[PDB]
Amino acid sequence: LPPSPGDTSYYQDQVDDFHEA
Amino acid sequence: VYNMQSGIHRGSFGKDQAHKGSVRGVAVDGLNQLTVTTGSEGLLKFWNFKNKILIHSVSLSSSPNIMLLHRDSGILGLALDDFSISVLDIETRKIVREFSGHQGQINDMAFSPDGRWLISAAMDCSIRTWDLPSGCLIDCFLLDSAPLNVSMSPTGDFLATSHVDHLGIYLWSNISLYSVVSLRPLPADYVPSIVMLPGTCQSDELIEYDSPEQLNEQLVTLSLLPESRWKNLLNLDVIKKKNKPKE
Amino acid sequence: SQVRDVIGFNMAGLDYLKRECEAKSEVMFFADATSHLEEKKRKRKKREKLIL
Amino acid sequence: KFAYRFSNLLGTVYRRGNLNFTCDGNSVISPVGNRVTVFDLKNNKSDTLPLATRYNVKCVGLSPDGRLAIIVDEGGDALLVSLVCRSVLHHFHFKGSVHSVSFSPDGRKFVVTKGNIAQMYHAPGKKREFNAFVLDKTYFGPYDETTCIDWTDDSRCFVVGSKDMSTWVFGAERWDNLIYYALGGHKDAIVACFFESNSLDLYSLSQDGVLCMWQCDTPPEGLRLKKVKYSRLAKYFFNKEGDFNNLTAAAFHKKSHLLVTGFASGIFHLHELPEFNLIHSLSISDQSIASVAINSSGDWIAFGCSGLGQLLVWEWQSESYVLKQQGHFNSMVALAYSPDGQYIVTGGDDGKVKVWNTLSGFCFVTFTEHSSGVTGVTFTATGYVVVTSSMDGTVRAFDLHRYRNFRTFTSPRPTQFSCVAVDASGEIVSAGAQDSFEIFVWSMQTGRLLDVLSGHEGPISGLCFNPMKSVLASASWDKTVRLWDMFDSWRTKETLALTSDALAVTFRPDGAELAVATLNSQITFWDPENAVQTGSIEGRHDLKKAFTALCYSADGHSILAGGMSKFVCIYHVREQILMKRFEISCNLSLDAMEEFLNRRKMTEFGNLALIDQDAGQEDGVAIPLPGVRKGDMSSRHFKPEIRVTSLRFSPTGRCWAATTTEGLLIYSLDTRVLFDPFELDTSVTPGRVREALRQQDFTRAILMALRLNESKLVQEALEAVPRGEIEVVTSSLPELYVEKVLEFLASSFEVSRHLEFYLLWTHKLLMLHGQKLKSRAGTLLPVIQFLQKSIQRHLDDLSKLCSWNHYNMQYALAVSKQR
Amino acid sequence: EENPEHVEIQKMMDSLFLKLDALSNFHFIPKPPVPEIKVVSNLPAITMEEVAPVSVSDAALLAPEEIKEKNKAGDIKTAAEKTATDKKRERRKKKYQ
Amino acid sequence: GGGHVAQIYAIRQSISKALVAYYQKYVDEASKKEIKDILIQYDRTLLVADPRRCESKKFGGPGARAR
Amino acid sequence: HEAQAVLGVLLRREAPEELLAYEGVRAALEALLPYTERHFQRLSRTLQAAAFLDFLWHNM
Amino acid sequence: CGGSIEVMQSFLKMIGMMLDRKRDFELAQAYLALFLKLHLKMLPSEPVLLEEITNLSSQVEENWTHLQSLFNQSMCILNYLKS
Amino acid sequence: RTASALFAGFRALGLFSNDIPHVVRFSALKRRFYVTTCVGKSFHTYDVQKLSLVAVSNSVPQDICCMAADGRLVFAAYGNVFSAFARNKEIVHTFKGHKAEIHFLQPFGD
Amino acid sequence: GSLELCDFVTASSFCRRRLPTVLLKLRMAQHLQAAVAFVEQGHVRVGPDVVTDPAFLVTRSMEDFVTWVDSSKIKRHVLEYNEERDDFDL
Amino acid sequence: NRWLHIYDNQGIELHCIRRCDRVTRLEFLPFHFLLATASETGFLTYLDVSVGKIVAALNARAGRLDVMSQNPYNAVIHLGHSNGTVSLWSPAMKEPLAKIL
Repeated sequence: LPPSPGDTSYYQDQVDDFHEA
Repeated sequence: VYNMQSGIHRGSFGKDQAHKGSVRGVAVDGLNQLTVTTGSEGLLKFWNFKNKILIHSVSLSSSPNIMLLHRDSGILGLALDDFSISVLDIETRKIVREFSGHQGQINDMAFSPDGRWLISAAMDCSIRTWDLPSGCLIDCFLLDSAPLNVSMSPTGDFLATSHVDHLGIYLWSNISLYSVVSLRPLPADYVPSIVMLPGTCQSDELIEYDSPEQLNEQLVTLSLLPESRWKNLLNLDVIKKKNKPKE
Repeated sequence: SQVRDVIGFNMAGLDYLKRECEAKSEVMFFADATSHLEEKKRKRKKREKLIL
Repeated sequence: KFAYRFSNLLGTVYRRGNLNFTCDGNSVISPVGNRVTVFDLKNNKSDTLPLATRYNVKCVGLSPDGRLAIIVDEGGDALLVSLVCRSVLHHFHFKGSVHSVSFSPDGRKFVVTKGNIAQMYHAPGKKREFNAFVLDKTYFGPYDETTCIDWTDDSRCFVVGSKDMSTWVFGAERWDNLIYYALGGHKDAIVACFFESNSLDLYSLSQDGVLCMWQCDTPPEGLRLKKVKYSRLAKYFFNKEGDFNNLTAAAFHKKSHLLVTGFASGIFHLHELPEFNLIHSLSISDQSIASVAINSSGDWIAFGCSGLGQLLVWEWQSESYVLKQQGHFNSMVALAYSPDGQYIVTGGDDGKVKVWNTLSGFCFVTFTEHSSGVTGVTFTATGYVVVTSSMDGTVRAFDLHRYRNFRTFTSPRPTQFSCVAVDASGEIVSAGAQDSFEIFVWSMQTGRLLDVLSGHEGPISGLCFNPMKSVLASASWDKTVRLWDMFDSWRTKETLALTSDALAVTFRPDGAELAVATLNSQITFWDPENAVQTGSIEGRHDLKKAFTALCYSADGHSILAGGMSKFVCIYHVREQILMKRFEISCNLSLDAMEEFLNRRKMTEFGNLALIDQDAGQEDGVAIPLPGVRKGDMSSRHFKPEIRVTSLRFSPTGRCWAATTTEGLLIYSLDTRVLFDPFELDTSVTPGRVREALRQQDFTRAILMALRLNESKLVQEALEAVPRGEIEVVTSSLPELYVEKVLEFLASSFEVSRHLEFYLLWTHKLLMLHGQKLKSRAGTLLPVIQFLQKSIQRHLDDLSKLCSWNHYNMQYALAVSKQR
Repeated sequence: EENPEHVEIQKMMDSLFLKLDALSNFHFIPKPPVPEIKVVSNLPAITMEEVAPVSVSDAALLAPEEIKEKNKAGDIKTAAEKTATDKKRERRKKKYQ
Repeated sequence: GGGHVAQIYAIRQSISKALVAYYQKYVDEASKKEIKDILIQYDRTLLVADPRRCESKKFGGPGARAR
Repeated sequence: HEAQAVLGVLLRREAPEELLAYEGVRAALEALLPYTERHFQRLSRTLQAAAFLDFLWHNM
Repeated sequence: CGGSIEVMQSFLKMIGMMLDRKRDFELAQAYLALFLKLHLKMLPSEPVLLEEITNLSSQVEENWTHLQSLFNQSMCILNYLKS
Repeated sequence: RTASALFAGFRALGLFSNDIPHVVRFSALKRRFYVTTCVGKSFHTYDVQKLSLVAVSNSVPQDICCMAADGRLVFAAYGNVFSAFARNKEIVHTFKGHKAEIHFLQPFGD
Repeated sequence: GSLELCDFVTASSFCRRRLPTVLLKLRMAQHLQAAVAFVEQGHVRVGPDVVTDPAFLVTRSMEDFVTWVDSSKIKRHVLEYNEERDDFDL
Repeated sequence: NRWLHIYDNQGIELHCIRRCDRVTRLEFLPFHFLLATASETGFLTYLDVSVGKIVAALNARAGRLDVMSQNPYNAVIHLGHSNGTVSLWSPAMKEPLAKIL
C-alpha cells in the first residue's frame, strides 16, 4: 500500500530523501 | 477592400473610382493575386489585389449583367444584356468560348465542380447546360416557373434552384453519378417542348473514339491479355514447387 | 553485338545440358551451396544476439 | 493544378465481415475496417471504394444484376451504393444491428435478419427516391437470434437459421400449402443453411460440426397460390468424437454440389454433398477462418482470417493460389517510395518489412529479420536497396537482387534508433537515438561507424539529406535545426535557431530550399546555403495543434502538411496561402474482448453509450453509468483522435500517400477532378481538329489537340498520322509542346496495344529535341522518370523471351548441322 | 532442440514488457494474439508470408562467388609454372602467417 | 546593462517586437503578417535574438567526417 | 572472353551426349552458369551504351 | 504423349502465321519459348521441323533487332538527360 | 418522352405547409398519428411526436387544390382530375369525368 | 544494481511514476487533488503532446520534458510572478 | 454478455464473477442462498452468495442451455433440451437426478 498523499515519501525515492535530509 | 476581422478599410481600386458606371460584379482569384471588376459602361478591368495597380482592360460588346468566377480552374463567366454568355481565361485575359441561345434575361449561372459544365437559368423558364471543352449545348429542359437562382453542389450530386414566387428550394439529381450517360450535342436554336415536374415522377461535335485492333499491317501490336497468363511460362516448374503444401 | 551473341549462344548450350543432367540424376544443382547459406545466416544470427 | 482523388487503401486486405464474388466472378469484395476494397483477379488490380463508415463493415449484400450493393456496419447504418459508377446512392438506419442481408435471385426482394425477426423489403429501383428502402413483410418464427439467410433457385421461399438450434423456412408469397415450417435435430447454434439446385431439400449446419440433410415430398412447382412434409435423410459429423473443433463458416455451390467448410482450428474441408465424399482438406493458419465464399463458375474459393487479416483465393482443381496476401496487424506503418516510383516499402510495429508493387497494389516480398518495430525506412539512389531502422538497436540493409540482409549496423553502446537517412551517393548512412540525442553515421560498403555527431539536446525530430549537396539536416526539441557537411576538411557545422520546438524537416527536390515545422504550428522556409529565412506560413486555423508531417511536391511549388488534425493541407509556397484540404474519416469501433481499457471514460468508442431520444430533449439524454466502491485510477483511457504520422509523394508525381492511424491512404492523379486546358480559343474545338485531320493538316491538328487537354482527342489525333510522316510533324512541334507529348506517351504505353507505333513517336522526339531538353533537364525529372518507367515494363519482359527464342533455335540448328 | 526452460522465461518477459509499454503509450495499439499452445495439424499446410518472389528460383538467390571460391589474383597457377618471384612471394607469406 | 552598441540593438529589437505584438493583439492578424514578414526580410535580428555560442574547429577531430 | 571463345567451340563442334561422357562435366557445369550470366548482363549494358553514338550521328 | 509429328509441323506454322500478321506478338514469343523448352532434344533429329525453325529464326531475328535497337536508343537518351 | 438527359427531380426543401388544410389520420396496426399537408404539386406526411418527415409523394402535373384522406388511401385533386395515392407515395387509381375544377372530396365507404 | 533491488518493487513504486505525482515532485503542484485537476483541462504536456489521462506512467527520459502547455492561464501567472511576460511569444 | 455482475439497488456494482461466463438464464434458491446459472457453453453452475464461493460446476453435456426453472418445494433445477427431455439436477450429483421424455 502507498503512503499518505501528504507524506513526502509519496513522491520521493531514497535518492531524493538522502539529498533532502 | 475591408478586413473581415476588424472591419477596417484596407484601400480602394482606382485613383478616384474603379468604374465610371455602376459596379456590376467583382471577383478575386484563388491565390489572391488578381482582382477582376465589371462596370455598366461595358469595361472589364483586371487589378492586382495587393498593390491595387491596373493590369489590363477589355471592352465588352454588351453591358455585363452577372459574373461568376471558378477559382481553381481560373475560368470567368460573363452574361450580357444581349442574352449571350462569354467565357474568359483569367490568366491570359482572352475569350475562350461564346454561348448563345437564351431567349430571355439570364438570372443566374453555375459551374460544375470539375469546371467542365456551365449551367445558366434565364427568364424563358429554361435551364441550359453547356459543355466548355466542346463548346456545345448538351441539355435544355423547360419549367413552369421562372428560375431565379442556380447552384451546383461541391460533391456534384445535386442541383439546387429557386423560383420567382415559391418559398422553397428544389433539388435535382444529376443522373450521371449512378448511371452512364452518352452526351449528344443539341442544336443551338432549340426550344424544349416538355415541361419537367419539380419532384419525383413515374457527329463531329462529340468526343469519343475507338482505336482499331491494328493501325497497319507492318505495325507490330500486342494483345490485351493479362500479363499473368503468359509472362511466367518459362518459370512454371519453380512455381509448382512453391505451391506444394508442406507435408 | 557479336561478343554478346557469343556469350548468349553459350546460354542455350549450358542450359540444355543442365536439363539433361538433372533428368538423369535426381539431385538438383547447387544443393551443397544452398546448404552453406543456412549455416552462414545462423552463425550471423547467433553473433547478433551476443552483440546486443 | 492539384487534381488528386483518393484511390486505394494499402496494407490491409481483410478485417471483418463476409466475402463476396462479383456477378461475373472475376473480382472479390473484401471489407477492410470502415472501407471496402474490390480486387480484380483477372487484371490483378485493387480499388478502394470512396465511401467510409463510422464503424466497421459487418454485412455486404450484393444484387444479382451486379449494379447495386448494400453495405451495413455494426451499428446498423446502411449505405446503398452503385458498383458500376462507384458512388454512394442512399443512406439508411436500421433500428438495431442486423446479422445478415441477402438478395433474392430474381432481384425483386431482399431479406434482412435482425433480433428475433426477419424483414423482407422491395428491391430498390434505378432512380433516386426519398425513401429507397421500403419494408414489405415481417416474420416472427424463431425463439432466439436469427443468423443466416438462403433463397431457393426460384424466389418462392427462403430459409433462415437461428440460435435456438432450429431452422425456419418461410414462403415469400402467400402459399396455401406452406405457411412456415421448422426443422430441428441440432444441439447447438445454426451456422449456415443451403437449398438444393431445383428442389426444396435443404442442408443444415451446426456450430458443433453436425450436418443434417432434409428432404421434401413436394416439388418447387407444386407450390400453389391461395400440405408439405419434411424428413431427415442423413446426419454427418465433420470431426471425430471427442475434439471440440467449431465450424465457423461455410459455402455451397448448387450446380457443382460443392461444400467448403472452415473451422476454428484454421483448417478447411471440401465435400461433394449428396454422397458426402471428402475431396481433400488443408490447413491455412493458426487463426480461425471467419468467412468463406465461392464464385459462380465454381473454380475459385475465397478465405479470410480475421486474426491476422489474411486473404487467400484458391483454385482447388489445379491446387494453386490465385492471390495470397496478409497485411500489417496494425495500421501504424512507415512508408518509402522507390526512386523510379515502382515499389513501396512499408514497415510495421511487428518488425515486418513488406514490399508492394505500385501497379497492382499487392505485396510480394517480406523480410522478418527485425525483432521490434520498424521506426524508419528508406530507399537508396538506385531502386534496389532498402534501409531500415528499428527499436532492436540495429540498422539493416536489404537488396532486391538476391533478397538478403547483407549489411547490419550497430552502435558500440546499447541504443535504440528512431529515424534513418541515406545520401544520393549511397555511401553514408545516418541514424538517431531515442535517448542519447546524438547521430550515428556509418559507411555503406565498409560497414563501420564513421562518426558520432553530438550537440543536440533533446530528441531528434527528423533527419534529411540534401538531394544534391550531401549535407544532413537534423531537427530537435532544443528549438534548433542543425546542418552537418560531411565532405568538409574542417567539419563545418551550421545552427538555425527557432522560436519553438522543431518537429519536421524536409528538402525541396532541387535542394535549394528547406522547410521546418515548429510547435507554434508555423512552417518556416529557409535558404540552406546562406542560412536565411525566406518565408513563413501560419497554420493554427487550417488544422481543426501542430503540424507533424511535411512533404514537398515534385515540382516544389506546393507543400503538404499534416498533424493532430483530421485534415491534410496543401499550401502554395510562394503565395503562402492554403490551396486545398482533404478530410479523413474516423473509425469508432472497439474490440469487445479488450479489458485493459477503462470503459467508463471511453464511452464514445464502439457504441457503448445509450442515448435516450424519447426524453423530449433534441440532442438526447445519456443513461448514467453504474457506481463503484473503489476508484480505478490506474487504467488507461483514450479519446477519438486522428493523427497523420507521415506524408510521402511519389517521384513520378502521379500519386502520394499518407500514413495515419486509419491506415495508409493513397491519392492518385485523375483527369475527372479538374478541367485544365492550356490555351483555349474560339477556334480551338474538336470539330476543327477532326476537320484538320480530314484535310491531312497533321501538325495544326496535333497543336490544337494539345492546347485542349483531353487525352482522348490527342489519342485519336496521333493515331490518325500514317507512318513516314512522323518526322515531319515532329520537327514542326514547338519546344513548349514537347514535354506535353512525352507526358501523353508515357500514359499511352500502359493501356495501348500499339506498342512500337507510340515507340516510333518516342524515338523521333528524343532524337531531335534531346540536346535542347538537357538544358532544362532539372525541371523535367518527374516526366523523365514517368516515361522511363512505362517503357521499361515492356522492355524487360519481352527481352527475356525474345533472347531465349532466338539463341535456343540457333543452338538447335548447330546440333542438327552435325551429321 | 533448445532448452525448454529458456523458452518460457523469454516468453514471460515478452508479455511483461508489452504491459509496461501499454501504460507509456500516448495512443492505443492493439495487442497481437499469441497462441498459448500451438498444435501442429496432421494436414498439409501452406504459408501466407513469402520471403522471396514466387517466380525466382533457389539458384537465383545464390551469389556466384558462393558456389565457386576465388583467390585475390583470380587466376590459378601450377607449381611447374611458378617462376622465381612467385616462389619467393609464397615463402614470404608463409613466414608472415 | 551592457554597452552602447548592445543597448542600441536591444532597443531596436524591443521596439519591433512590441509593435508586432500590439498589432497581433488589438489589430487584425493580416497586417501583423505583412509587417512581420517585412521586418524578417530586412533583418531577422529585429525580432529573433540569436546569441553567440562557442563553436570552433578545435572541438572537431582531425580530417573530414568521411573520406 | 577467351574462356567463352573456347567454350563456344566445344558446344558447337561435338555432339551433346559426348559432353555428358567427359569426367567432371557436372562439377564444371556448376561454376560456369552463374558467372556466365554476369558476363551476359554486363554486355547487355554495353550494348545500351553503344546506342549513345547513334544519338550523336543524328545531331551532327 | 500421343501427338504425331505432323501436328507439331502444324503448330510451328501457327507461330509463323502470327509473326507474319505481326499481331499478338508477345504470345508468339511465349508459345514458342514453352515449346522449345519441352521438345528441344527431339528437334535436331527430324528434318521436317528444321526447315520450319529456319524460317522462324529469320523472322524473330529481324523483328527483335528492330525493336531492341529502338528500345536501346530511347533508354540511353533518358539516362543521359538524368546525368 | 425525355425531359432532361442529365437531371431528374428529387425533392423540395424548406416547405411544410400551404393554404390547403391538413388532414390527420390514426394508423391501423400502429399506434401512431400522421398529419398530411399539401406542398405545391406534392404532399408530405409527418409523425406528430417529433414532426419528422416520413414520406414524400409523387408529383402531379398541376397544383393540388383539394385533399381528402381515408384509411390506406389519400385523395388529391389537381385541375379537373383527381387520383388515389397508396403508401402515401404512388398513385393507384385516377378518375376522369369532370369539366371543371374540384373544390370538395368526400370519402364515403368504398 | 543487481536482482536484490528487484524484490522491492511494489504498488508504491508504480504510484510514484504517475503523471500527477511527478508534478507534485517537480513542485508544479502542491496538492494531489490540484495536481490531478491540472491534467484534464490540458495544462500539462509531455513534450509536444498534451496528456489528459491521470493514469500515465512517465519515463525518466520523458520526465525531463514535462512542462506547462503554451497559452495556458497558469503559465501566465508564472511569467507574471517572475516579471518575464513577453506578449510577442504569446 | 460476457460475465456475471452483482449490483446494489442504488446502481453500485458489487461483484463481477469471472467464472460464470456467457450465462443465459439465472434463478435463485432462497432457503439455501444458492444462485444457479445456465451457460451457453453447456455448463450449470451453483454459487453460494452467503460466502461467495462456487460450490459446484456441472457439465450438462447436452449442448446449449437456454431453458431453466426451479421447483420451490423440491429445490431441484429443471433443464429443457432439443431432445424433448427434461433433466433434474442437484449440486451434489455430477449426473442428472432424472431424465423425463
